[PDB]
Amino acid sequence: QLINTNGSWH
Amino acid sequence: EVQLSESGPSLVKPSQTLSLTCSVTGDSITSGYWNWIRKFPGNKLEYMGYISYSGGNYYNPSLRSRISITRDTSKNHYYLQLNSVTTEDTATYYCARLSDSLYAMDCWGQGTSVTVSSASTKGPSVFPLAPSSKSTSGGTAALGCLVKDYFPEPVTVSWNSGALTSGVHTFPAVLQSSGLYSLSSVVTVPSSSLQTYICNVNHKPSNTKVDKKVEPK
Amino acid sequence: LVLTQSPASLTVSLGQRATMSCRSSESVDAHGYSFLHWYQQKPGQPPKLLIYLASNLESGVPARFSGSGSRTDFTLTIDPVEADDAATYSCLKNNEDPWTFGGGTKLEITRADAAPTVSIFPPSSEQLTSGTASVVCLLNNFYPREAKVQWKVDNALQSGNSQESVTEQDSKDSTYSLSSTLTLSKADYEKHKVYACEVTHQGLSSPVTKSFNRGE
Repeated sequence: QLINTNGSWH
Repeated sequence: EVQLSESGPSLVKPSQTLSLTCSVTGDSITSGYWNWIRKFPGNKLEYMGYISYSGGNYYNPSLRSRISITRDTSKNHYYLQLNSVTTEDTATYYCARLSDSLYAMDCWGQGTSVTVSSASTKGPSVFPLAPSSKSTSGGTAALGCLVKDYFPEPVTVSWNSGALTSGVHTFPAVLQSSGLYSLSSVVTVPSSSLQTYICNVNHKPSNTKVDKKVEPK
Repeated sequence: LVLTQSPASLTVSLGQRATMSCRSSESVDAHGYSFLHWYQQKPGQPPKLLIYLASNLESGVPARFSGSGSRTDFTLTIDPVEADDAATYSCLKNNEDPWTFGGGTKLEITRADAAPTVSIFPPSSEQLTSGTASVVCLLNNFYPREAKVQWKVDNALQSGNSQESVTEQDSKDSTYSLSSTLTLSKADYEKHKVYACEVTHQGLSSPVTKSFNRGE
């Protein structure tokens, strides 16, 4: 349920 | 079972482009995160980057200037490109999947060795290490093969086409002062069996395959 | 200071407890998860995931491995240690940019001393024709790793003309194997008659000298 964008999870 | 196979050249000249391919067989690359990790000779692990399920990219800051990770969903493959390589880029490159559930990398490929150098490939000479009284102790005798003067890594050594595995010691290669690598592979066998012993030397970078029979002196 | 592993190297006996720590320097916690994972790396094999998210055991990994760290302090515990556990272990941080690996913890197994079986191999005739002689000395299945190998040619002790490499710690019996290669030109090889390999090791009462005579 978490996605990663540019190294950060959100 | 997710399966990751890596292919590509093992020798790249400096400043040129290194290109590797990772074929995945288990889940789609339209799901999860697909990363590239490399292993320096010092045993240190450096993370390079990934391509996401939607095609997004995240790269290590120290590689962001000359790295590129693309994909091909129809072939279910994703690719690694490294521009302007130097000798500091000589490492063992892995491709691995980062699971959405685990949030860590759980499935890896076996890795492929890449060497950055301007020297051309060169096949190895294979010399016998003949067993004798100076290699016998008790009821066991030592023999082997000297795989000398090859470039670049790696060289795989088996005994009797893989049938003989117990007591085999294939040493890590050493870099000689001439720029070529040299390694030795030995095996200890019962002295009463001096059975045919043949070492199988394979150097894929130069398409060289040598079978050398080691007979007693 | 981004990721510090401790200890750098570790030496534990079989059936005992090994404890390692990974220092984050800043929290890797987000959304109630600790984005720190423990990997085991063996020679000629890719890194293997042991613990994911600080404390969860990965499928197929024995219950001997456990993790429990939080915010900035993490710990990996191996209890009891097995012979197969001899490897390098790394912690991975992936909460935010940059994703980094720890320096690693090299774990070595301790066992009873094993004396090396010394062998020496004269250079082959095929190589002597080329114009180079390689003399190989073999130390087989010994512990501990520390050992001294000295080449004696005409009772003189060589220096700078030899190289050696050591195998990794064996997964079954926790032993080491070493090979020393003495490289000389064909001219230098034919200037001497006796080539000796002197071996000093903890498991040997006195140094063992394995030698041969050229031409015999």
